[PDB]
Amino acid sequence: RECISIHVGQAGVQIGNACWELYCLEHGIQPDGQMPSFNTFFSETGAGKHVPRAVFVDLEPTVIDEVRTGTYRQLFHPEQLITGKEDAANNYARGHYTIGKEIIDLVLDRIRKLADQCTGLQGFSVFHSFGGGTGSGFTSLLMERLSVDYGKKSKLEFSIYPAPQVSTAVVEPYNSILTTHTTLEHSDCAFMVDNEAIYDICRRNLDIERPTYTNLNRLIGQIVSSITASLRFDGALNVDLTEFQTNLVPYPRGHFPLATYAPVISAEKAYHEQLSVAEITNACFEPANQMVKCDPRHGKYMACCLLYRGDVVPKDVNAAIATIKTKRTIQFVDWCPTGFKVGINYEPPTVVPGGDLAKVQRAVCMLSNTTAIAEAWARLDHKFDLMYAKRAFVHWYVGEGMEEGEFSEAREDMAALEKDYEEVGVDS
Amino acid sequence: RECISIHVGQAGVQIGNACWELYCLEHGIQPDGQMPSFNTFFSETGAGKHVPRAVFVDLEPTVIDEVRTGTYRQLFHPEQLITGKEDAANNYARGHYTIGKEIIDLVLDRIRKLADQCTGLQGFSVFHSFGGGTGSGFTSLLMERLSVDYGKKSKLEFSIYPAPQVSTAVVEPYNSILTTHTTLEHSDCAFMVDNEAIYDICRRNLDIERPTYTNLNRLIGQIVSSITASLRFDGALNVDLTEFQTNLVPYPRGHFPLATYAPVISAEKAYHEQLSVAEITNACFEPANQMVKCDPRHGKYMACCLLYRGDVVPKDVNAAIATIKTKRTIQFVDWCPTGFKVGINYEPPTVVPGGDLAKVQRAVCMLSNTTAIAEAWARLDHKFDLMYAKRAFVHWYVGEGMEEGEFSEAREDMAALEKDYEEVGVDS
Amino acid sequence: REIVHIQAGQCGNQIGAKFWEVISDEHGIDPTGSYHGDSDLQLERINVYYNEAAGNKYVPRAILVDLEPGTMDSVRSGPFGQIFRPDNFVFGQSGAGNNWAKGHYTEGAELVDSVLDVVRKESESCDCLQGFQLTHSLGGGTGSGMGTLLISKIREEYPDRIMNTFSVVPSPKVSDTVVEPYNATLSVHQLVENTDETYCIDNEALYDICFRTLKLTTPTYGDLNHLVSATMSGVTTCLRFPGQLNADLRKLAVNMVPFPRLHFFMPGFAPLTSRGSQQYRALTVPELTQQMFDAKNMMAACDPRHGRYLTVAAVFRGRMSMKEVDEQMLNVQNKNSSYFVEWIPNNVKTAVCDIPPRGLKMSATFIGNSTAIQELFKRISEQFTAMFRRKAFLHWYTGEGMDEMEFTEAESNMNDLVSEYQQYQD
Amino acid sequence: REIVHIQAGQCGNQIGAKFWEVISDEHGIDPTGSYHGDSDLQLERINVYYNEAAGNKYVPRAILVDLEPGTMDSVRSGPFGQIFRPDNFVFGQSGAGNNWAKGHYTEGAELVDSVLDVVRKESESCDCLQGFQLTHSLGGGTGSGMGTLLISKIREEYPDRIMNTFSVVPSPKVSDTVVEPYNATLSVHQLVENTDETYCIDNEALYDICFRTLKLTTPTYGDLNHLVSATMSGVTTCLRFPGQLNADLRKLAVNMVPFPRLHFFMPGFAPLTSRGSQQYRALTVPELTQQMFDAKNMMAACDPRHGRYLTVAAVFRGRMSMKEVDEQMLNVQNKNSSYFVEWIPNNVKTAVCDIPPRGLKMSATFIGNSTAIQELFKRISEQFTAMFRRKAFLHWYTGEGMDEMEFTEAESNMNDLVSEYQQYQD
Ligand SMILES: Nc1nc2c(ncn2[C@@H]2O[C@H](COP(=O)(O)OP(=O)(O)OP(=O)(O)O)[C@@H](O)[C@H]2O)c(=O)[nH]1
Ligand SMILES: Nc1nc2c(ncn2[C@@H]2O[C@H](COP(=O)(O)OP(=O)(O)OP(=O)(O)O)[C@@H](O)[C@H]2O)c(=O)[nH]1
Ligand SMILES: Nc1nc2c(ncn2[C@@H]2O[C@H](COP(=O)(O)OP(=O)(O)O)[C@@H](O)[C@H]2O)c(=O)[nH]1
Ligand SMILES: Nc1nc2c(ncn2[C@@H]2O[C@H](COP(=O)(O)OP(=O)(O)O)[C@@H](O)[C@H]2O)c(=O)[nH]1
Ligand SMILES: [Mg+2]
Ligand SMILES: [Mg+2]
Repeated sequence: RECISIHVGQAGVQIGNACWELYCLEHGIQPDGQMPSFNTFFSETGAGKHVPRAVFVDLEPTVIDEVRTGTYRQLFHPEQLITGKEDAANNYARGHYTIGKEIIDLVLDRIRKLADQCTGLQGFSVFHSFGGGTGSGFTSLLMERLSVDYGKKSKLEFSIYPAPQVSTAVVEPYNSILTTHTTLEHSDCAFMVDNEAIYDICRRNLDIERPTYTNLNRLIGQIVSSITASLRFDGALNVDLTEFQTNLVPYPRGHFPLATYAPVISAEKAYHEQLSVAEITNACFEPANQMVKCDPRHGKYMACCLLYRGDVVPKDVNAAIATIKTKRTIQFVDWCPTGFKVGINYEPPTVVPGGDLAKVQRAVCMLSNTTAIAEAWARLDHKFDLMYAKRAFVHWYVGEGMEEGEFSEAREDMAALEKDYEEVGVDS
Repeated sequence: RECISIHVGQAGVQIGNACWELYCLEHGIQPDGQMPSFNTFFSETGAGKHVPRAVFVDLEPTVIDEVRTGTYRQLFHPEQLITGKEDAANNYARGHYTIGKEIIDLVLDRIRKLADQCTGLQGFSVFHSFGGGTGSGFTSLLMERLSVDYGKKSKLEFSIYPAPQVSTAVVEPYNSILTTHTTLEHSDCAFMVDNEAIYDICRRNLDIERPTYTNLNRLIGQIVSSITASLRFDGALNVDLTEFQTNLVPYPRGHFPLATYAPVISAEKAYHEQLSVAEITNACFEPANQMVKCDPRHGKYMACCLLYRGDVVPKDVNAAIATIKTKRTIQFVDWCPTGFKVGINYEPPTVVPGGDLAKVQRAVCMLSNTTAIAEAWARLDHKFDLMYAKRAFVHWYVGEGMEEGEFSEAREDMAALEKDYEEVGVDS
Repeated sequence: REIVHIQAGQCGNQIGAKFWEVISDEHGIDPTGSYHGDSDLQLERINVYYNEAAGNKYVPRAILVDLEPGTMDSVRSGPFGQIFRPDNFVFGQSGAGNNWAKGHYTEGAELVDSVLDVVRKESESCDCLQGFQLTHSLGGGTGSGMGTLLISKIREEYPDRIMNTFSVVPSPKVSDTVVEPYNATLSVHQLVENTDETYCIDNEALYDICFRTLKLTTPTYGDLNHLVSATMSGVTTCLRFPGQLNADLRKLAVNMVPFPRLHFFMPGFAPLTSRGSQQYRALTVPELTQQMFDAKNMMAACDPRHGRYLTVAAVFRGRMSMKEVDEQMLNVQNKNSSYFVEWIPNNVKTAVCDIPPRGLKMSATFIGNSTAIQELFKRISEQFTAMFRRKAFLHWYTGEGMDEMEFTEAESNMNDLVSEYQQYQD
Repeated sequence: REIVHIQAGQCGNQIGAKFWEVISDEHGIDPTGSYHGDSDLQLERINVYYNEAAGNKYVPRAILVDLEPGTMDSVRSGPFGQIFRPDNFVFGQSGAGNNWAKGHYTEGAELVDSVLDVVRKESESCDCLQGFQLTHSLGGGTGSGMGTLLISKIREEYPDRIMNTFSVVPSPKVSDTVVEPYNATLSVHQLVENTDETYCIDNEALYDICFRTLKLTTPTYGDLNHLVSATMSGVTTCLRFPGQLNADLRKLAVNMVPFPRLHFFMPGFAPLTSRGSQQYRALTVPELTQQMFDAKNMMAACDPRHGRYLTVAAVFRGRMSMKEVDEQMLNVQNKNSSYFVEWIPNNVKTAVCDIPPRGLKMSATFIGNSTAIQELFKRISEQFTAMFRRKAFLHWYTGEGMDEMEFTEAESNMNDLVSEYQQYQD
């Protein structure tokens, strides 16, 4: 019943920092590993120290060093903290090939070591970003190997969705297009969120006009914990990760369920207001709490999964579902009946001490696969096209051995993906 | 069994401030929402805090800020307090169109959120003023949307009637004429009062020669509470808001029942004097307590509703009615028999601590639809005409996209309305 | 929500010196720049006129413009010259010399580009501008000349913002420049159609008030510009602070302008009497209304009862009843019905703010738009014609390229405003 | 992971004198060589620029090169000249005299072998080089002449390391050498294809900034080279220190170069204003972005809004929100969309470091690659042609064997860069 977390790149690792901090908060784990009390994620020592079963990869020493100098440096095993010396430079060509390919063997052997520590490997999940060099480059490299060795294990990916308006990486389209090509075909499911959309959540629901990544990742951590800690904890409907895959992936392509999370409420907003299960789920179908800037009303739904924490009575859930099925404007694709996975954990929602979110007594996470995602690809299509037509920055990949045909090909694969969304949109 | 209050504009909000203060006084609600004890208006939290189901709209931060810095800032939910940055400038053209139309979507979504919080929305009422930019401009904009979404719910409006002698808004005729055009057709019933008439009440019955709006709105609040708090409280004849509409609106045009309220008595005037139900109702048919400067003896009655608080015995009421039907000079229109709605609540009348009105043991509110209202329109007709003939101030509307034909049209709609009053006056 | 102010000409620069002083008084801001007040409101709406710079420094959102460093220096040398940042001092070198042509048409034109750049920088610094205000003299070279040029460009950049200006109108008795009516004529020609509204201040009238009701025998321009700033500050504070009525500048503009071209105003102010009588005065709404209506308390050398009143705005500061205000305004309308225009029912409009000016219990600002204003235009136009025929000092102007037919059209345009006042005088 | 820096020419040597000073400031390293800081980070990534010698001595990984001992001596004589080891002073005797031919082609060529040997010794001392950086003038004899020669050999030895250089570009007004455009032309001919990237610094622009925004009336080259070092140090510290974004120099190079030949940069810097206004400034991300975008805060005498922007890098130092940065960069892209090239979606890229420059709360470095750069090339090429036809001072150059056809090809190559900027200007 075990799983492995993999943190690649800054985004992967810094999100991971929040994630493991939250898992410590879930059980009262001390920075040194001492836990007085979740062995699905952790491995126990004779001292009662538990080791989070995870791998941290950075090709630049700095971020891992940040871990190594922080409080959780005692928690993590030195072998889990893997670092190279040089970067990918925002570039798949080095991340996947030239540079990252050198260290990956080590990385894999640490993974395999942990796989041998697992007794019942259920699977794993990889945290990264769609635009970066290691964030997406190295990441896909890893998938190429992991899908061989662990072909039957859960291969869930979580990635930051490139913001349409702000991006620090000029060749991000190129990176992301190459990842599509290689991840679609290897991964089982990839989830993503938009930091821009999140900012809007922070300013509207948390009332914060100063979000940093350390805020943004707390919110992400919430979502992740709902599906990682609480799915291993007790509930009414205990849903596994493999079950998630078995209930969220409808086609052999990928699919890309997007996150939505409600409650996201400031402490003051929690006052004077009573949420019910149904009210929280109402919020879950509002564009306003959509974690990716993509309009839910534009597309049609294919999948939807609702996962519940704390004070949730199935009775209320059932009523809530009835209304979301019938009251809303949620259009859905023919193919699908509304079999929405309901996970119901008794495990209460948790809050980070010193965080922004209010203590809540119940909480709902929503995953959804909508046809509007093709518009996200359309965004990438043109951004890629523009660059590629001019061949701007192309020498930074070509010099590492990339082929122009390959890039065209990858775009075409994306186009095919868009076409399959088109297909799904056609009802039948 | 729920309802929504909507406060638009200063007039709407400052009156609302008095209204919600009175509701707090009705039940002992603390500024923080803690109530130790009316859930038709309020929504309960797990802390026992109740939230007044209302929306506050101001396009200028200041008045809402006044709320936000006062004691009731803890009572109101931050989302209920909606503010823009700029004003309508006394001008429908910006209030309804150019400016207010930008924020209204937010406003509506907060309303809809509350509508979803309602379980049995009975309806709502809107507080504003006939002359202002948001007071009437924005207001009608709102009605345009609310009448779609909530077509079957109560749409009661309350507005300040432009004083014939004092007005601070030079284009008030123009504003009010445009509202007629758009409110007549959308709203169900609009009530109004004249601050000048009220001043006369304050100086003659309360003996106060220094009324401010904070006095004036207390008196308005009294009237409103009689029809809002006490209609949800227990009585002999428990009358609902929908019932009010069903008992006050005779035609599909609008109608405009005017308020009259007796008792309005200073503490010293209460001494040495014993009011009965009948005596209070005698006062209700006196011009002297008429809240709008319009002569009750001029027109003919069409509707009349009497709502009773505290120590009222139907027995006495019946006798009182007999005498008002037969003793008075109240002429009434043929169409109507004297079916005057009697609401009889056991709920006692309440008084604002530190207010001007004397503690009374019983109280009567009167609503009435008289043909004399056409004279009020006549006032507007000429004021509008004068300006419009010269085309004074016209550029302040034209520059926002208003049409001259439209203005003519709106006047004509008013003329038609006057003609319908003429019609009703003709007995048949 | 915010306002940018630009001062120009020696007049405008010295008026602004008092204006900003007062604004900081209103908010408790020290001559050095930091906030040392004591009221919540004092900081709450400070944004309209100040940028808070790091360190709790407030920067007045205004540009000081001139073509002689020395005037600018004298401004800078006093208290509150330190609150302005160096970047708000935009000036050249060599005067204008009270020459429109230099100011507008040629040399001053050169500076305007640098001014405007700073304007743009500030427009970006604001969240949302309500408008702009400029202070200047109608018969001056940089005041009107260069100032006008600037206005035409600002309006172009921001059609949707309020453009108003307060300006010193050549008094019948004291003109300084021989062609002061010429400069004024040209400014009408340019300004009227390039502004939303303009205020008419007469120094002669001001000197009468200061002795007539205030009984003072020593004023300077700083004392008279204090009175000017009282009216200017009166207007914007309400917009800033909580009140009862309708406190928006644009709405004021809407209520005061019945016709696209007739937007000239006569400011007045109450209470405004000597200390001796202050022991014999009563403070009521009728008291303020008596002072407001009285033509002698107008700051413009006009006579509203000679002309007809198109629009009247009565702005009140401090706690007053609504009733009393309504009734007294009605009474005014009633008793002075012979001066009001019949086309506008209830031509007297009000605005109410609950914050009194520092040191007073109550106060009121009178803003009027009468037809009487045309008399000032008539005086100028006439004087202009005489000069026009002789070309007095026009070699200076034509020497800088100003063409006489442009002036001819300017003359017409003055006459047009008069005829339109006649058209609505009836 | 490490960088080697080589300074050459009187310019390069004096710039480096400030550069290294700053780097040691950043890490708390004393002018005598030992570490006396106080932050963990200060030593943690010190490796990129220092070798720790026995005794807790830090040796700057750089070579100082000249052909006159006296300049070297003056460098050595100040603080931080003692931190450099004697072995890093490589110099000859007898100038170059600002002669490319001497520097590159003949005499200076002789010294280069000894320089390179030391370079090799340092390349071995490093664990893993990231790259090399050189500081020099484009129109100088050793700066460009000898320096270029060195670059061609270093690149040859290390194709896989970053080769960049910062160079003083002949300002339109102050050329010192009559054939300064000739030397520059020759350096383009050699450098552009033998470097990964080059930065364009104009002293004239720098002198404008120092008075324009910094309001200073006494700068020297040390004060202007401080500004230069601010940009240089800004770039590498992030690479050194923990941040949020993507802090690798090579990745910067990848994001800023769309085409093999067009790698010229316009550095700029924020915040960068006088102390007076510092009391009136607010420190926000938009504040930095306003200073970064503004062409007047560029250190290159170009005008980015004249040309088109190919790539923009915004590097931030200090704690900022990701949201705010993202949004403001987007806004920039949006509002200045008319200058950006349509082929590159979201052409503004960011990098974020959480360590502020000593003494500031925040700072930002602007790096741009516009087409506007071509204007500098055009000025040089033109001036070159005139000289070319006359052979001004070419007897000195041809006397040392430089052939005119090589110069002819150099001219073409300049024109080629311009045509390629036109090819992507569209
Ligand atoms: N939510 C979130 N997004 C982040 C975080 N850090 C970076 N990102 C986003 O991820 C992308 C940045 O990737 P980089 O940091 O440049 O690169 P990397 O993927 O770590 O790998 P390299 O390019 O080789 O350094 C941008 O789109 C950022 O907005 C973080 O802590 N949280
Ligand atoms: N009874 C009562 N009447 C009020 C109050 N405030 C204002 N009024 C009246 O309502 C009208 C004023 O509207 P304004 O305050 O100018 O404007 P608004 O309707 O709030 O909206 P804007 O014009 O955009 O500011 C006048 O006729 C006032 O006499 C109040 O508190 N109570
Ligand atoms: N109220 C007032 N008027 C002034 C002041 N200074 C000059 N004036 C008037 O302005 C006119 C002269 O224009 P001036 O300001 O010198 O023009 P400029 O300086 O060349 O732009 C005369 O009518 C003066 O009475 C002042 O400080 N206050
Ligand atoms: N910024 C800057 N420029 C310099 C410095 N020294 C010389 N320059 C510039 O360099 C050019 C002259 O080249 P120079 O450095 O004397 O050449 P070399 O010494 O023979 O290699 C002129 O354009 C100068 O402005 C300096 O310390 N800082
Ligand atoms: Mg208002
Ligand atoms: Mg990284």
